[PDB]
Amino acid sequence: GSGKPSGLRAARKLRIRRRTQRWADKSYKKSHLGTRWKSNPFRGSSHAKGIVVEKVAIEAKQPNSAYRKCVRVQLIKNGKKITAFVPGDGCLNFIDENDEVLVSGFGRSGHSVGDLPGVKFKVVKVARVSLLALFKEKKEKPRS
Amino acid sequence: RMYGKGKGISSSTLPYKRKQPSWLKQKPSEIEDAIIKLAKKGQTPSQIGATLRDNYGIPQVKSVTGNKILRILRAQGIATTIPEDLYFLIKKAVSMRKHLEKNKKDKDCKFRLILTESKIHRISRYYKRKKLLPSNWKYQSSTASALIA
Amino acid sequence: VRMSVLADCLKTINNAEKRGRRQVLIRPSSKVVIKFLQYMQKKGYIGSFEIVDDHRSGKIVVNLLGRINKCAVISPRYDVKLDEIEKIITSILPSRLFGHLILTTPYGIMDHEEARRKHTGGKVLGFFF
RNA sequence: AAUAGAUCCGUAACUUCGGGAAAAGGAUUGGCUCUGAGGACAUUAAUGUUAACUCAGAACUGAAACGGACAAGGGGA
RNA sequence: AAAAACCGUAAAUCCUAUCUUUUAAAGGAAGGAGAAGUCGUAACAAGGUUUCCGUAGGUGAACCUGCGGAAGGAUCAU
RNA sequence: CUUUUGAUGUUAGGGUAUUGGCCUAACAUGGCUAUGACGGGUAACGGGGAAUUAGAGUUCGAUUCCGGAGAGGGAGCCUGAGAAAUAGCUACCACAUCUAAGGAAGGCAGCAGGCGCGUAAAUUACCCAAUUCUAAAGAAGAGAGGUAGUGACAAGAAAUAACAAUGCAAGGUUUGUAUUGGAAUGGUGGGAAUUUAAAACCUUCCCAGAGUAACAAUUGGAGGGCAAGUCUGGUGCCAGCAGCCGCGGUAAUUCCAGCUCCAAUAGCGUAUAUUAAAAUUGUUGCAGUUAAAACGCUCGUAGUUGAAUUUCAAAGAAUCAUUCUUUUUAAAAUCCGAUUUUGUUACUUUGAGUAAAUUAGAGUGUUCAAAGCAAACAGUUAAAGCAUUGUGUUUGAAUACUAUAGCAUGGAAUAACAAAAUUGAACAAGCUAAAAUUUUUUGUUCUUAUUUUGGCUUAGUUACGAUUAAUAGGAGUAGCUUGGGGACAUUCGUAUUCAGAUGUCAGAGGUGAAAUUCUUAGAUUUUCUGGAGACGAACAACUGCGAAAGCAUUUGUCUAAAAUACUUCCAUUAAUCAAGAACGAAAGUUAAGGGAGUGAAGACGAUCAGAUACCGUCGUAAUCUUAACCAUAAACUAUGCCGACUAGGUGUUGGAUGAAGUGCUUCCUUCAGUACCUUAUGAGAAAUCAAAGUCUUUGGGUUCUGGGGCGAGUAUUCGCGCAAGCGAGAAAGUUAAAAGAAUUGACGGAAGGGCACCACCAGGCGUGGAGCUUGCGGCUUAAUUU
Repeated sequence: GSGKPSGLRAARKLRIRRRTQRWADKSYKKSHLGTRWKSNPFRGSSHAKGIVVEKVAIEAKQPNSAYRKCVRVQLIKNGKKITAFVPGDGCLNFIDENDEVLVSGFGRSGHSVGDLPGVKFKVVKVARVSLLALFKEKKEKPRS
Repeated sequence: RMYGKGKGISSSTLPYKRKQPSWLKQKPSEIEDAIIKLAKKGQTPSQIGATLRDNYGIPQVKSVTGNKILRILRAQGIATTIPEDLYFLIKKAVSMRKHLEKNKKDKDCKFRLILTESKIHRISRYYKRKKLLPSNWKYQSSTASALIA
Repeated sequence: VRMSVLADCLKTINNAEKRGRRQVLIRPSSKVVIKFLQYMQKKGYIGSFEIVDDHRSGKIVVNLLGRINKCAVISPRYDVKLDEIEKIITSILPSRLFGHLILTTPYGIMDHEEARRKHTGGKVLGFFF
């Protein structure tokens, strides 16, 4: 045998078995469990606007040694508190204590990225001014 | 094997010759008469064929007369209402139930009784799927003791 | 429980051929396996086989030419329309220059090529190459 | 002081599965005029004689009132 | 024509009950992560009492002990 | 679950445009459901379709078309052919406008537009010219619709040069390459033709109009994956980079910069989601001994799957040597030696209906292409065709798909179902009951009967009528068959222990030492007697039996099983199985009894730094029996069950067969168990495996289970339980490994060997004991340089 029914009239068992077993892998469970809307702060959105609460340095993992400059954001959709990493070298001091900031995922969906522990989001622009256009080169205007 | 293990291929294989053996000058009429008399004296068809082969020297009654022994037994109208195998299974179940009643600590006998009654139910389902056993026949375990008629 | 006699016959033939024993005994003969064998024979994959008839659904002894490299059954017997014959043969057969996929069709047992040539694909039986 | 009879409905936590329980909490109730159901007894499948109060339903009716007096649990955490 | 009554369609409000979702909380008890913290040495070697299972009791902790199992053993073996 | 309150049906009615529990009355108790009813969720309008696709598949579809629904939420209603209409009305709820305060008026999910919400989306523009609708129907309207505006949503085409000479490099006078220096051309500005409802855009024409053609291309990278620098400065575990592995502590190929290079290119990154990758959801097509994963075991219903057997065959024309086409050959009804149908379904073949858009696809130079459905041809202005002089001609807008279900249809194979015997037929003859025909009593009218045929009963005649008996299954029968299978009763043995007695006298137990403990009242020891509970050694095995757990004293009874033998019977009765059921070690629970030995707890004595442990003395529960629970074990061969096939040898258990050492025993063959060894051009990652093989040459049947690790067998709910707990069983968060097998090394309070006075043994001389010199540490060191 093979461990599975092979009858010409055994489609019901195969379909039921596949339907039940599909709940085993992480991907399908993650993408078909309604809990994700309740869990993730973005409610399935790719980006989110929020209000900066305060800046905070976060330790890197043990093999590394760095003080990553992140910020704590109160989202406008739900008022949820999240921590977002501020990319760039000197961009931390270029954001204010109560400025509005647009934030996106960190590139691994709900997973931490790199040596940064527990940070799943990165800011992309502050005071509707892009951090890339504000740090990589001042080709855009400075902070308003 | 239905229960347990072991293939146990022991059986009896009929000879290639399908006709009556040439030496046999016996006549089918007296063969059937003897089979009727022996069944009347009272024996199940299996042992009827057994004593027919052993004492009358007429192997494979189907060769001597062109049909089977239970078939002629029915055609005479004297065949029993419960088939051989079902009757023997019922008898064995009745005996082991009677033993269990006295010795209820015999878990092994309980297990074997369960197996025997499973066989009884399967066999009776088949026999009543055929028309040769009444549709309401059930074999409840209470009156089986006297069910042997 | 033997279920499919044809599956057992083809498995036994395949094993005997891999052993290269030049002669193989197939116990539970049937008309279906006989037709399958003589189709194999007509396509030249086996020699002259001979069925021995007891009164017990007799046996078959087939002469092997060491020339078939895989014969097998397909279970369950899927019903194949004429359209997807080409869909199934490129999945089963090693190549479309040789090899045969055996069908049972309203006009008898035949391979995919002549099933095409006379239309009316049917249920799938097996293959050999 | 608050209902409290009866009928119909509905009844939680907990539980030793027996209860809790009349839990809690709703509706109805008179009079009158009717309708339906529930038995017994003799004659040649059918016709007559005759009894009990008990339920159910419908109209109408009244200063919306009817367990009209009497009698008659307050519940819950 | 107003107006009224009665069946019917029936919005809406309130009471009660149940269900669903979200959420506060003294206290309790977990898990994960961090740091060079304290205490011991449980496992890996026969890990220094072979290890492990189920069950039961005990102890600061790893853990210990009883009963019955397994070798994934440290024995394929007079 | 539904069913008082219509649930299912009947009867009657009412109501409707019509049928209908649609509603009413009476009556009945029905209707749906593990093939998932009834509920719950959906960030669910359905479909035509979209993305991705080798084939399967997976995901999406608010959104051009079709169908549905709604107009803030409900309900009600008028007109009307058509509305439960909402730019119609009425009321309530929520909003909200004007008011002289009395009262009025509202519904952008129509087009614009505004606020709000947000990551997230355009002009309060023009016109009815095209498409089409309404009307009293050329002529009026239409935010339908069309046009333009905003528009890097997507999609297509396509600039940022090209060329000649020297100089340079390469080559036998050929390529690439810094100077010159003239051509070409758009972008752009202007005018126009044209287009258009008007305008704009496109196209076309004419003026201007490129050398640093300043008319300048960017985005992201340069350690690997992955194309491209160990170039130069800055920083120096900081800043930072980095999807992952990682880089960063003075040479940073990785950060920050410059140069250079790479990739894509008017586009290039980022985030989220989705598809392929993913054979990591596996029907095709996964894995389950050890990596995650075979239920403890068996029975068992639903489901899935199921031995063989009924008409085989023969003969003829045509391409290449074959291949391909045609005819008949049993039986019953149809046609005067001939005329013609002979289960059902699945399945398969053909058709019919297949809306378009989309898709595939035929044709067609939109300058190409995306497109679109058009178009093409002669014609400085006329031949020809046809019409009895004028009238252009030729066309294309195909075809396929449109479930799986439904309609029709050819069908031989494969599958099912039907019919088929303690009987069931058919035919012939006679008998009986109706029909057809004919004759016909008889005054707008009454008989009747005759002959043939469809049906009943009764003698006889048919080839009268039943497939094997599966190395499937079940039943049976036989053996001075087998077995530690089970239950009950019964018997024995020794040890231990208790009590009594017995003799003797200093110890006895125990440990690596010891101690706790017993002991002049006589311990330990010797011998005897009686009792008690337990257990059943040695025999005893890579042996037996059992579904597993498990089962070893004798005998008896009861009970079952298996194998073997069978020319015994039945004839598919079978395999595996969610639910469900029986059994289920030990421990544990309940209640009686038992209670020697051992002994979780506990108490001591030791060891140790500590020792609540290992060791020792004692010891409660338990262990045992009975009656109930519990339902779990590394319940393990970590390997589900049934079936087929594939190889030698050594055994061994139980039968059967044949022959021969001596009525007795061995050998041969064989069945069924049960192990082991070798072998694999078998498998596997390997260890290893005769199954874990016959698997990318993938399909015998079937059940269960698994999908990175931790969280976690946790939380919560339900069922079960006296309880302990058992069964079912998440999520958040966190994390780049965890895991399997094997190799080398290293290590081991692992085993076995070997060597050495930096080891020992025969030994001797010494140091450390004293005083002193000297080095180091340390002690306050402008410094006691290090």
